[PDB]
Amino acid sequence: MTEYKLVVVGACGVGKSALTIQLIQNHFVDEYDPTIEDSYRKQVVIDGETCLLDILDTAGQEEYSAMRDQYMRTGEGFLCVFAINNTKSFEDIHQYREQIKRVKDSDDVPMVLVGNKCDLAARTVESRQAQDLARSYGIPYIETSAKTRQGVEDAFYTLVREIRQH
Amino acid sequence: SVPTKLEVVAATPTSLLISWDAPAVTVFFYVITYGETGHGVGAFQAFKVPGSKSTATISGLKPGVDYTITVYARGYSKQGPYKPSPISINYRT
Ligand SMILES: Nc1nc2c(ncn2[C@@H]2O[C@H](COP(=O)(O)OP(=O)(O)OP(O)(O)=S)[C@@H](O)[C@H]2O)c(=O)[nH]1
Ligand SMILES: [Mg+2]
Repeated sequence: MTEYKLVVVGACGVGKSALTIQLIQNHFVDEYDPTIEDSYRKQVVIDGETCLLDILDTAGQEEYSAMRDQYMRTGEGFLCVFAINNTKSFEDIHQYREQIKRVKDSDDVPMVLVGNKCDLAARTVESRQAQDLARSYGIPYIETSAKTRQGVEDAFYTLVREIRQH
Repeated sequence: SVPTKLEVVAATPTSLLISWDAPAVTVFFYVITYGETGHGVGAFQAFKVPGSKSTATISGLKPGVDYTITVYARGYSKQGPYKPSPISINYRT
């Protein structure tokens, strides 16, 4: 049975953990517990093909490249996550992508741009901006909320689809 | 609980310099969070600073708004993950 190694990266507090737990446990974690490192494994069926999701939920804004380089080398696919009420997290995406490209030595790494917390009223990053960014990278953009489950399955399963179509 | 004596030591209308006291044990990093007092789940911003720091600068605040500022500490011990309760203050109105 085929295994997919997915890594969820992005700045602090954007919802990387909430997204992953929502996918794995079908529950919203409303408590903020800054992550060190969390690994999850779950058997699912995607587009009729059965597979194992091996998901690494990383610490936001990792300070040490020796840590970061490990999971960027082993990951087959990357959810690059920002929060739509956090402009900084949006701009940070560029660095995460650059880092991944550098460790992989490639421009085409399976990746999905994820804008989380779409349930929030007061938004500071517009869809247009994120659509444009995604476009320029040549990857999908998925608006999500880990609170409501909007787009959660879409994000991860699309990432799997991108690895399959590499 | 575990970083103590969180305080604002310098302010501008858009920015804060905060300071705290490190605990006895080694810390991997601190996460600082800020949002408006009484914000709903997820309505905050967050960044990280190394465990060797005991201050941080928060930017892009709205002038004259009341904020809740929270500092979390994380690391590893032989007891396992070090996950102490955070400490918070409110500042500005
Ligand atoms: N309203 C709302 N709140 C959310 C959403 N996703 C996460 N949150 C909240 O935001 C906070 C941060 O979530 P979390 O998933 O821990 O961030 P993270 O990216 O894992 O953080 P880190 O581990 O890198 S420091 C939590 O309080 C969580 O409940 C969302 O879609 N909507
Ligand atoms: Mg987390």
